[PDB]
Amino acid sequence: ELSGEMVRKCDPHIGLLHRGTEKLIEYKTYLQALPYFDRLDYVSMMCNEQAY
Amino acid sequence: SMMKWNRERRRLQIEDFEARIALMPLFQAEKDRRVLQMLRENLEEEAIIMKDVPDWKVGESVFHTTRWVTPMMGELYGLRTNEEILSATYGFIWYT
Amino acid sequence: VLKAAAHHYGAQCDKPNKEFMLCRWEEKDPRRCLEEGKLVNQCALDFFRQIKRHCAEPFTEYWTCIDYSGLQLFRHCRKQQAKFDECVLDKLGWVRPDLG
Amino acid sequence: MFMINILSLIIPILLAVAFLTLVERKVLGYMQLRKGPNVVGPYGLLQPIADALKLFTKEPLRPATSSISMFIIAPILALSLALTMWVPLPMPYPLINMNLGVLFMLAMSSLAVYSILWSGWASNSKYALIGALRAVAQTISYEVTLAIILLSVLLMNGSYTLSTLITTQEHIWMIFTSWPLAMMWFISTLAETNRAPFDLTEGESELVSGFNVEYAAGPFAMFFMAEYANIIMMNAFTAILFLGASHDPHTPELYTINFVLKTLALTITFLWIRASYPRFRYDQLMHLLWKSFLPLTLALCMWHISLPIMTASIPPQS
Amino acid sequence: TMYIAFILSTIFVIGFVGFSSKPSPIYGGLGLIVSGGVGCGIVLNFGGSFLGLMVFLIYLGGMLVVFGYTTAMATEMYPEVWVSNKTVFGAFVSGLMMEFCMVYYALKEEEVEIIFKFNGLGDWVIYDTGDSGFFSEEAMGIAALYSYGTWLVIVTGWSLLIGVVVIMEITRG
Amino acid sequence: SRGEYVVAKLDDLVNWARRSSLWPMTFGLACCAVEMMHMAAPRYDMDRFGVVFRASPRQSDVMIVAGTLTNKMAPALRKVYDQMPEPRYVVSMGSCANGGGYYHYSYSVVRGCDRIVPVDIYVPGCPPTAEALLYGILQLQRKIKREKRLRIWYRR
Amino acid sequence: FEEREKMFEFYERVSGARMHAAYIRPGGVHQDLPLGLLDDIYEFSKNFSFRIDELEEMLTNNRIWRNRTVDIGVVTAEDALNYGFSGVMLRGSGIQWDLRKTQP
Amino acid sequence: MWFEILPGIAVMAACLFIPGMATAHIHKFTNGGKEKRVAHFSYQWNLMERDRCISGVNRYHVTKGLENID
Amino acid sequence: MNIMLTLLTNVTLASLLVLIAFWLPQLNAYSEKTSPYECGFDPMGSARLPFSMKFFLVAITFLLFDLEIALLLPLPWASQTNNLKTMLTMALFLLILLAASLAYEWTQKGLEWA
Amino acid sequence: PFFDVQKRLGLDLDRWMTIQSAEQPHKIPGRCHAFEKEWIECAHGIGGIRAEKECKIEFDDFVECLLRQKTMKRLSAIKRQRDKLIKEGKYTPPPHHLGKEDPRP
Amino acid sequence: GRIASFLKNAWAKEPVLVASFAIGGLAIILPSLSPYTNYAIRINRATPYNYPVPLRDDGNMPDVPSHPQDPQGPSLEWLKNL
Amino acid sequence: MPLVYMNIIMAFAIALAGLLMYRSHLMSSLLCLEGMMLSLFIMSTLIILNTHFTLANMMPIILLVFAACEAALGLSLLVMVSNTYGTDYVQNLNLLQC
Ligand code: SF4
Repeated sequence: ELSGEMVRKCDPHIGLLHRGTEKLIEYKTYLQALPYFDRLDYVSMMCNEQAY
Repeated sequence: SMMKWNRERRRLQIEDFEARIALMPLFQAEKDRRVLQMLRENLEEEAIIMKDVPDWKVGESVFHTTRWVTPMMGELYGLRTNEEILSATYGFIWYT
Repeated sequence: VLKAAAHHYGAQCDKPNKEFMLCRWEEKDPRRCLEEGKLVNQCALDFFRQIKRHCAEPFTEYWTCIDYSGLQLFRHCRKQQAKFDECVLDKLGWVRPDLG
Repeated sequence: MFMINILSLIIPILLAVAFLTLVERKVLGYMQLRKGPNVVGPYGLLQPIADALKLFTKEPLRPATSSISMFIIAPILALSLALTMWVPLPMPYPLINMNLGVLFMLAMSSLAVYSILWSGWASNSKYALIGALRAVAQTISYEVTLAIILLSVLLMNGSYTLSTLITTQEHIWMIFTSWPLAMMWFISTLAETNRAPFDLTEGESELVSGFNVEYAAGPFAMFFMAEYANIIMMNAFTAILFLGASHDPHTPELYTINFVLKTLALTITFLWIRASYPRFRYDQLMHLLWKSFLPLTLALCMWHISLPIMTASIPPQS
Repeated sequence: TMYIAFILSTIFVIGFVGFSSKPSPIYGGLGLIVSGGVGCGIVLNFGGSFLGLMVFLIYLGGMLVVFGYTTAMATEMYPEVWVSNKTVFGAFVSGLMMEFCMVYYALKEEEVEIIFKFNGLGDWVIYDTGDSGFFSEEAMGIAALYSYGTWLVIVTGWSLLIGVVVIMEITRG
Repeated sequence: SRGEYVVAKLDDLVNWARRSSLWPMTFGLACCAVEMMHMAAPRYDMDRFGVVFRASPRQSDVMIVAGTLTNKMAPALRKVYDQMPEPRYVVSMGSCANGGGYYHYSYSVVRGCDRIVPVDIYVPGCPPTAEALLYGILQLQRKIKREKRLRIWYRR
Repeated sequence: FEEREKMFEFYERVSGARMHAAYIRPGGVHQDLPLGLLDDIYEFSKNFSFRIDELEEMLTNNRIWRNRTVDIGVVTAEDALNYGFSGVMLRGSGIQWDLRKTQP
Repeated sequence: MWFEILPGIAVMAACLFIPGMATAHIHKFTNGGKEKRVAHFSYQWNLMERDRCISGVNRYHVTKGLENID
Repeated sequence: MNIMLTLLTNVTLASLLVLIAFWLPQLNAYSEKTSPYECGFDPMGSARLPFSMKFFLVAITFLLFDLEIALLLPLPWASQTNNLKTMLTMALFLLILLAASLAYEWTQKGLEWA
Repeated sequence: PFFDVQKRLGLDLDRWMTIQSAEQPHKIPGRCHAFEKEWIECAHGIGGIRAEKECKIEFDDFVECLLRQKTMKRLSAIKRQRDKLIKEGKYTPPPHHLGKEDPRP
Repeated sequence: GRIASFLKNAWAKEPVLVASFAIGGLAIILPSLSPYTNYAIRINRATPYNYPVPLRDDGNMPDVPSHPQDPQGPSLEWLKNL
Repeated sequence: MPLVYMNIIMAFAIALAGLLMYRSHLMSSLLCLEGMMLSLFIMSTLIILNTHFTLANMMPIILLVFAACEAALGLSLLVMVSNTYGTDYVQNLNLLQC
């Protein structure tokens, strides 16, 4: 919501990239779920692997 | 540097103005002779053009004073060709 | 051509030109100074006649240079000006008027 | 013969704009460790032609919410004025010699703004309206400073005649006399053409495409051509005003070349600035132009009024 | 081309009708733009280069701030054009008809007296045959503002400063 | 005939301009958009081929679907595609945009952008390398080079 | 991004993928480092410092960049913790917390 | 490398050099091989008009020298 | 009349470019394509709704500043007078008043937005 | 209430632009300087009531100079009669009026 | 004391305004304290924009120069050496 | 008088009629005011140039200055009405009667 160019309200609408990773992981083994974390933060991949 | 150059330019402008002043009397003489000749030609052609019209005095002054009044553009080039009228009117303004 | 010889023309034809200007600026009527206007042209023609007889070629070089520039500047033809002044100072004895 | 002169001042300018697009792309690339267009033609020399043919063979779309008349008039005004602001430029001889060519340039720029305004307004889109309002704010910020700086630097010229600028700088560039005004004028020209650190009307990273977001194919090409033609023309104005060039009346080519090279250098610096700085916020643009330039422009206007009188160096009127 | 000034004046009247019919202020803006440019053309044709360029420049800058406001205050969900409302179109057509009638009456009938006496001859006639010399008489007269018109300068400057003050006082709530 | 030769030469001129000045829109959805940025990186330099990343869809010629096309995103992708003035092309980058990729059996993933927009070139990979995307774009230029649009018109 | 390209082939030379290496797996990594990889990483990291300094030359002291970033999006320390911020979003407000130091 | 930008700069240089040269050459062609005379002020325009009449051919560029007198 | 010729040529060239742009390419138009652009989603409100100016005072004062710039333009010719003292005093007076108006607007927080 | 403070204190605030016959920069005369001078010198000190009727010839000449209404009427009559004569072929414009003779310098 | 602190603070926080007031201040004071302002006035008077209309000689004008270039009258020799 | 004078006077009359005949917005009334000011400028300029009233060539500039001063006054009043009522409609100015 902009009053001129001043931001009165900022409402982030997300889910346009919601691919259901957490649900898809439940149907795959622990090894098969590892590549899913590479795609979570696709700018920092190997860090996501380390956390998993 | 700009001070020196501007002073020199002022001297050059003064010299050009002096040249214009020297040339001015001849131009004034030519201008007055040309204006008088054009007025005479207009009067002569008017004497023929409006001879039939009743009560039309030819060359009648429009002012009460018996003094020289510089003629307007329409009083000099009134019956000249359109090209000459356009020149003498808008030539300096339209020349770029 | 007039601008090239203007400085010498003003000095030599001063007397008849000034009389005509005084007439025009006192009569305030062009028809009362035609005779003085005629004497301006006669003296102007006589001024150029002397140039043609003593400084023909150097003067022709001078005004051709001036004619080239669109502003008809005097500072782009000082070399030709000196040639014209030198001949005129010798053959005719005229001296160009100073500044102002 | 005058029509031939008009064509020889318009068509070469359009070709220069077309190749300036390529020059900008290649300069940005080589300043970004890249290579500009290099496949289409030798060294990319055929890229502008491909771009033009693509744009003019591309389908133009007329927005459903757009006011057609203004939407079509805006691009025409932009290009026509961009091509007209070259008419009075002295290189070395101006096509049209005006006693007040400078004020003519100012008026022509002021009118060109309405192209962005109407294009934005008529586009009938939120981003286009934002772009138009940003253009309004931009012209509010620079116009006064632009005029004041131009007046101050022309106070040593003696008149608004553009041709006289060549004579005034016959011994020395006028930038050696007004380099603070030169810097401020350069920044004002950057802001005016909606250019580097002042690309707010278009705002690629903030407004998608700004006022021309709803323009496609031909009209978009016309706006781009008008923008780059204004860039080259303003850089030419900067060249003649401050970076004076020698003019031998018998060999005008000498001036023409020197002039062209200086204008090319200024355009290259425009691209250089485009690929070196982040974009301003137009609030900050207006604050800068109103609170750092304008006071200084007024002070330097006082100084350049007083200086010729106090030094007996008033330039000739004619 | 001997009636360029008359054509420009007719376009002046056309633009005045255009922004007098009251379309959307946006369209009134371009109406005033056309009128100002054509008036600059007329003044240029009469020898007023500086004056004509001055009206052109000022109104060009002034109508810009008006446009800014038209999009901020006078913004109608459906902005109206000269062919959008029968009232606006009626005013536009009436103005055009009035202008055309007066032009026809003035041209075909040489001497026309509506309120003043107008002569049908070209405007070139009234021009003077004098020589200004190495002068731009309009420019010199205008520049005489700082030498002759010191009082005018003082009053105008004071009015402009007081105008700034008045604007700030008005737009403060 | 002379008519076919002129049309064929005109068709080549039209095709050459379109294929050599392709303007993709800045439209990236997921992991594949990062590798798309590396095609514009100095090493590969898509701008070198005339491929310039315009922002507005109305000033673009190619839509490179780079990333997963979720159900929530599908109407947005179609409208942005529809606002592209013809001739427009779609290049599907990555297995996510090709047939759903890793998320093919997902409740909120469209099984390929082909179900939403017609696709001209399919670039395989997860993510395809910056050369693979560049190969697909250069393949698109060849596909445009084989477009006899005017030549068919002369024979309609 | 040219340096980002050089690091991408470090991913590719050790896993076979430029971005999604799937290299770090539960229990260690997938494959040992190929011979000569450590030397090439050293060569990259040797000259990468200048790249950062070139980046700072264009942004750190640029008055335009500072105008666009200084006093923009100010987050208080208390709000950052309550709103769940982490990483730079915490340490940018003065909060001294790094999960590599406190919980290595 | 960086000199690869030079061809485009040279093409633009030629395209910007054409206008100036063309204007100068056209001015010389239409003014008898001389610079086109400027008429910034009415005095210069009056000089131009007198020169046109003096020429007799209704062209100001052709100038009559001392040969015309007498 | 030469300036009129130049203006006519430029306008005709621009309009011819518009004509070629709108009549050379193959046109295929439908409702979705010509819809307003709002970054892929449908706009909420009309673009012809009021758009508040946070710098309105700046514009209203830019009016008077443009007036003062119009007043200052005749200065190059004004320096050619014999009354240089009076001319200089009046020019500096106008510039001082312009600076004073700017200062008053600045100190009273007029140049600030919102 | 015309409080004539200018005539009292001797100041000249606006009397320098009231007429075109006053001093002007570089002595650029007005187009009707002579007529206005005659009208002003005629009607100086005699009062407005007398000036309206007595110095009426001077004022009429001044107005004619300013607007040229009667001169334009005469020129229009001449033009109309010339056009009517040309339509009937009773007149032939002279060569110097037809652009056939070189105008004097 | 206070002036030095104010000026140092002024040029440390708002250096733009410090220069503008200094430049503006000089433009008002320097012209009065100059020997060339009178020369600037004389140059403007010297330039002959309009014709020097002659006056009728009554015989009692000793200094008025009835001549082309004889010594009487004003001289621009000062401008030549400027 | 020349026909250009007639056209300019007619333009002034049309602008005056427009200003006197409001429709909805206060912006259009200010437009008619500016149009009348422009017409007066053109009239005065033509009169001064035609009669070679050199010293009076500064009059149109002063007229323009006070014209845009009145325009700024109008713009400020316009913003206050919009701030107080939401629209610049001339019908909102209704509290003061008779
Ligand atoms: S194809 Fe692979 S890398 Fe590309 S967006 Fe889909 S999951 Fe990410």
